[PDB]
Amino acid sequence: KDAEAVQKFFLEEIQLGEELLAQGEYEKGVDHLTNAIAVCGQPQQLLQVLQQTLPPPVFQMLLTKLPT
Amino acid sequence: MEGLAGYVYKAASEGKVLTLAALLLNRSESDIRYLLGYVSQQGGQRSTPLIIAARNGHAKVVRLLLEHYRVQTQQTGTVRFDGYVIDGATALWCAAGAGHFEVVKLLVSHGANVNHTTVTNSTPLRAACFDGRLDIVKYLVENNANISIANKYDNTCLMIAAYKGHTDVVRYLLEQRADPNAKAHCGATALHFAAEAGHIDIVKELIKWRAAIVVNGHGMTPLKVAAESCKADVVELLLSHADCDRRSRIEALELLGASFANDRENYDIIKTYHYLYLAMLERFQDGDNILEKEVLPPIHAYGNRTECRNPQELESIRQDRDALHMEGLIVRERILGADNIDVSHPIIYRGAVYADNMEFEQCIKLWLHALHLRQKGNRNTHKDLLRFAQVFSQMIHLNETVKAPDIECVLRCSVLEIEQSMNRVKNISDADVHNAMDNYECNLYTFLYLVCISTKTQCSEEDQCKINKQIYNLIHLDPRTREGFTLLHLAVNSNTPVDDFHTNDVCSFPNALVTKLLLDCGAEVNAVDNEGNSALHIIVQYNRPISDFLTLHSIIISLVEAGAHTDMTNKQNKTPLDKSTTGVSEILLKTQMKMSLKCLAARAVRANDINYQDQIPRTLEEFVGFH
Repeated sequence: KDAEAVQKFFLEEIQLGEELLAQGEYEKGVDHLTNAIAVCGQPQQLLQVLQQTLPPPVFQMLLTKLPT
Repeated sequence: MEGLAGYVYKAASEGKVLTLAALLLNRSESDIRYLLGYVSQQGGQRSTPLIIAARNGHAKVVRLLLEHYRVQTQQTGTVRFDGYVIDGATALWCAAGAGHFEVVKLLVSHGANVNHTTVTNSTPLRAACFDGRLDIVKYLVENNANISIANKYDNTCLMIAAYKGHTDVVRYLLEQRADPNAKAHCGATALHFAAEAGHIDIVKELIKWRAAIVVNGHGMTPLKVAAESCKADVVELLLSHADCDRRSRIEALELLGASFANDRENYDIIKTYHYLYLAMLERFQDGDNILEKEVLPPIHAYGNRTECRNPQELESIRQDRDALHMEGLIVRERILGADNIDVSHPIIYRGAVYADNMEFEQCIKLWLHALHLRQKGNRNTHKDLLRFAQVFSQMIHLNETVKAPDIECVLRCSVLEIEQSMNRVKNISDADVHNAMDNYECNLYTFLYLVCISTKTQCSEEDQCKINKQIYNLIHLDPRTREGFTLLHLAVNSNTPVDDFHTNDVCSFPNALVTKLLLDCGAEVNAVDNEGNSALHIIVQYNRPISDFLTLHSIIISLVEAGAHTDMTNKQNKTPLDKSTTGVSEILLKTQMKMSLKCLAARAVRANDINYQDQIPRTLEEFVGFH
């Protein structure tokens, strides 16, 4: 449930998120990042990195979407 | 581990910051610490993820590596750009070598070294100035880049920018109190490079900034450097420097006019005559201070023409274009000197056009002088000998004749060049050993082409004796190729490369005449290569036994009459009878083969695995060694 298989799964999820996020699909990117965070139950490292390396609007949406 | 690190490197090469936001996250501390600093070899280069990320100019991944991981920023690596491979590089050096300003700003703001050199001592400021961007150079200078730091070849920060023609960069460098009176190994003073590259703006900026108009190592001031390369604008700018006196002005005009006569890019013979005429007027403008031209011996290579002494003589060759070419050659050889590097190139070109208009006598006359000048400078003459082979073979192909002293002179030059190439190959450790070996093999092939052409001509007895003496002088050295082939081995080999340009018409290998000449001159007929094949092994291993049956017949007869063993064994322990790939060659060799009871006994010993080592006499220790 948390092995390398789902690790590669959400790796591909955030890869497509990066691709469509540079392409402009911010809703698709935030949905894919939600699917990526919804498998690893405590990604504090990504919780801090994506607060910094991400553009302010996309993570501003995503942080609000995380309680939902 | 290694596979995931390679994936990290692959994603960081494309700058996939989100991929590295998981491949290097949600892990422990020391498990990824090696991964961040793991060098990954790819595309024939070695680099860390930071180095390749800065090389591809991705600021997000570099910022994440410099902020969330605190990766050390003085890592070393390799360089793919700048035409070559430079090791000992730096992340900042790779970033500044392509113009990516933001990654340079991030690296300098988070702990990189502005003066971190390379194996060639190239500071990042030198890379940024070679790229040409001005803002990055301004920022790097403002962060104390030590603008006076040179490189391994002593090319300072200003000289590379002056050569590359970035006028803003040289203007800023001279604004920040650089060294305009710089030096290098060749003696260039940052204005020789600008004049050679023909950049008027950088020359103007350096002149305005109190440059040093001083002669370099090769005996050429920047004014004479500009006149050597037909740069009229650079000559005009440097000629109003108010310290050129009067001799150097007329010398510059004479050299510029001479260079315009036979330069491939800037060929203009009206300009040549008019610049020479302006120089002669400036010489003959004073009643009592006629700056009379230096007397020159009449070189036979230029039709025995002497340099013009008065404008009355120059007015008589304003329409003699084939004489104005010779006047340009004479003037630029008098001015540049016989020992200068850039004298042989026009002499070749004026030869080459004479080779184009079926006028090969003057082509040989010019090219031999160019070859002699390049030979007595310890330069590289591998291409000029190939040009000689091509022009000789084009002479032979068109039913023309080749003078035997010309072939003798070219053969002597080729023998000297092969000697110098052997010395260079045995002396160089690892710098250009592949290039030196390729040049050596090309020189050997050129010598074989020249020997074939000499056989295809008609030579006098003394000239033939001289040619054979030069061939024997080479053969006594026993030159070898990469595979160990001697001259005879290639001369009996159908796999010997022949260049497509004007040598396939004459020099066809294997050639019976070349083989007979080499065997008569004293070639080692029993010699073997690294594979162990003899000359007989190569010639029976042939694929045209009927098409040139006369050639194969004569080569096999000559090889067996010279005294080669007909049952020698190579490294695979094969006799030339078994190596014979065609029935005709095997039949002919078997007819030529004469049996020996010594050979039969040696073959019996080799087949029976008798312990003949330290038992039979020493000479028979060699005999049985190859049956």
